[PDB]
Amino acid sequence: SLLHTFWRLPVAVFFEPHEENVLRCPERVLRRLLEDAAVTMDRVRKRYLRQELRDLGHRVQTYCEDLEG
Amino acid sequence: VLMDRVRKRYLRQELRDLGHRVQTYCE
Amino acid sequence: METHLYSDLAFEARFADDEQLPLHLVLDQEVLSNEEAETLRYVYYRNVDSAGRSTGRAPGGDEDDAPASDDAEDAVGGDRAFDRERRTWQRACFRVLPRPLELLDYLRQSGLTVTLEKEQRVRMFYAVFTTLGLRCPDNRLSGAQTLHLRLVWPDGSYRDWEFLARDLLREEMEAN
Amino acid sequence: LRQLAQSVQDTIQHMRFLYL
Amino acid sequence: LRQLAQSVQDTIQHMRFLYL
Amino acid sequence: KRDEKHRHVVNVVLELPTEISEATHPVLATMLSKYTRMSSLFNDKCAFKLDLLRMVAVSRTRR
Amino acid sequence: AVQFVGEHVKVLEVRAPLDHAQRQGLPDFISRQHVLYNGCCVVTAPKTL
Amino acid sequence: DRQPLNPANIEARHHGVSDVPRLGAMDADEPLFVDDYRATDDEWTLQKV
Amino acid sequence: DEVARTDEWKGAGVSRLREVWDVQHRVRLRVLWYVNSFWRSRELSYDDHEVELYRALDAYRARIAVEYVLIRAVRDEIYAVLRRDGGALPQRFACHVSRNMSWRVVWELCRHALALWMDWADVRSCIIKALTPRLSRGAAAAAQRARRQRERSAPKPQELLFGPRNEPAEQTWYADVVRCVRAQVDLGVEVRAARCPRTGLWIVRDRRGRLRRWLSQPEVCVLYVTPDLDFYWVLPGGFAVSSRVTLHGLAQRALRDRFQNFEAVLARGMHVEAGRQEPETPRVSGRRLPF
Repeated sequence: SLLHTFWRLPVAVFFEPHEENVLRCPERVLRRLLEDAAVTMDRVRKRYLRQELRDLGHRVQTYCEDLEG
Repeated sequence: VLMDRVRKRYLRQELRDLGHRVQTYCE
Repeated sequence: METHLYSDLAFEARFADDEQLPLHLVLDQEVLSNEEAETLRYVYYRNVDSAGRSTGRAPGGDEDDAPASDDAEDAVGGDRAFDRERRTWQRACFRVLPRPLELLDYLRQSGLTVTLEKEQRVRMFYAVFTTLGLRCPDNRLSGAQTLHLRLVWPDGSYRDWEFLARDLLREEMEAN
Repeated sequence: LRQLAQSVQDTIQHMRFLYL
Repeated sequence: LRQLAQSVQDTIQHMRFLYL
Repeated sequence: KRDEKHRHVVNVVLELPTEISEATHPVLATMLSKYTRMSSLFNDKCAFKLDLLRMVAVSRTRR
Repeated sequence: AVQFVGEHVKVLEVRAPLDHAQRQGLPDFISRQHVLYNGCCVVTAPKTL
Repeated sequence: DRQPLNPANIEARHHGVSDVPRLGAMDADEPLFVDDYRATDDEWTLQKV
Repeated sequence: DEVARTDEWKGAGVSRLREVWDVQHRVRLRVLWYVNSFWRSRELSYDDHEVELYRALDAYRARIAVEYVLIRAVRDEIYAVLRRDGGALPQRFACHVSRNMSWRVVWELCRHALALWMDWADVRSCIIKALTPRLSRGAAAAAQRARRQRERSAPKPQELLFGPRNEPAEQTWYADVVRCVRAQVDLGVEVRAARCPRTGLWIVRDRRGRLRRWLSQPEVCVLYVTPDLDFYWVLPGGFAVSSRVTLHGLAQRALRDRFQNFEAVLARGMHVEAGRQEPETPRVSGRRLPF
């Protein structure tokens, strides 16, 4: 999990805004963010297709029933 | 999903035109 | 309205060449913005067959169907694909009426005989008039053809709408 | 006589509202 | 006489079958 | 035959207690005639429940 | 009265532009306005619902 | 939803007829169901008030 | 005295006028049917067979599907390169880090972010605006110019003494910014890119010149794409999935006509001379007189 850093000894910063800001959010903010990421997380079409097959299976019966007129 | 959108749109309007055809078929 | 007469005359003039029938269209606030309409430079159109991808390329396929090979030098087919795409588009005649109107009433202000089956009072905020031409290859026309439409502004951006030609001719062509 | 075509016209929008 | 109406209706349904 | 789907749309789908039979309820017969004409929507049975509830409401009016 | 049951509650969005006078400034100003359908204005929290 | 409801044919609702599919579609956002009593201007003003 | 065509065309009028739609139901526009058009007199025939409309629908499906399957190609390119290295991505972007910070949660946020980007892709995205200038003619010309330019031999002292002198400062990238805590992604980000003098890592900036500061925010994630169609995917900490975008699985002509940068024709308001300062657009007015 923890990164492998090339420079062994760590270094302070003057915290310029022209310097890119450095990951200042502590671990409770990351706990809140993992809670936010946890909380923020067809066949019916072919069913209707075959049901239209059933409707035309009724419709051929209506076709047979209407030829005597 | 866009193909499903245009497909259900065309199916809906085409069955509505079929109903308009068959309702004015029995005068 | 004034492009419609000229475009009818011009597509009657060039009908031996391309066999394109003219198609007069009007558009309103429901498609484009007024800021998009007040400075709209021009409109393009291209008729695409259901199987043929253009009318400017070769009819029986094209050599651009071989895939792009992620090449640095010639990016996508070189410039030959580019001026083939410049050939595949065509310009149409074009006018803009920015002040609002009603085409029943407005076409009654012009000398035409507005003879509609019922006066559906349709109102629009800005009426842009154009006329495209869709290409029947021979005299026979297929309904499954589609017609594209570019709208180009002076910044260089464009908007792309296309629709298949049967939807223009559902009750018009079956009436004949 | 002519009721059955109108009943078919009712059932197809019935199936439409079942579907869409 | 109702063969033509139901027949073009069934061909319309087969045209619907090419859409889904 | 017909009895298995009728006992579905009375007991399995509609969840009716069986002592409300047919002979105690005529508009139930007028509704099962059209309930059986469709095959979907048997998961949301509460729609069918409140449909027959509004039907027995509209039948039991003096007007 | 249950025979008029209606539907569930919907949140509709009205996208009407202005009249022609106020359209003369910012003519492409659309105006969105959210309304309720089949809903109830309430003054308290209903406990048993 | 995504397109506005300018086609007027997706606005219909009957009462007292046992319209079973619209009761199963009470959560369906796209079909609209109104009880065909269009509000006139003065009661629109009173409702807005 | 022959009647001129404008007179009986005026008195002819219109048979009917109706609206139509596009394919995606986004545009409604109205057609006009004059009775005096020669299309009425051309008596032309009409037919609509079902397999022809089916071929039309499949062609339209591919024409829609081109950029979406390009996005899918980018996504499983990311998946293949994270499977390739084993999952230990290095740093390419200049920003300091902290050791005493759990990277498991920003890894989970990266997974959720690439998920949300897959849900919220667009035809107008970062890579489409990246590769649209690649489709131009000048792109091929400058590609040849750079391929002879960078691959040029070391110069002899003769042209150092008498030959004319030689001259690629900063890059113009595009970016997607996916914000997981608000579930809002970003499609079009224009960004300037450069290299640090002290280290080879990248520095991103606004097109005005402001330093882009989203890399410090842990919940956000970003995707960078270059004009030469390279590929970076940076979670916070400057660590970057690095690859190239694959497009060999797409046809040339479909990508070429679906979207392409456009070269202009001369109309009213522009110079006949190329590259001159443009005057004001014509801008027909709904506020002034037409004159």
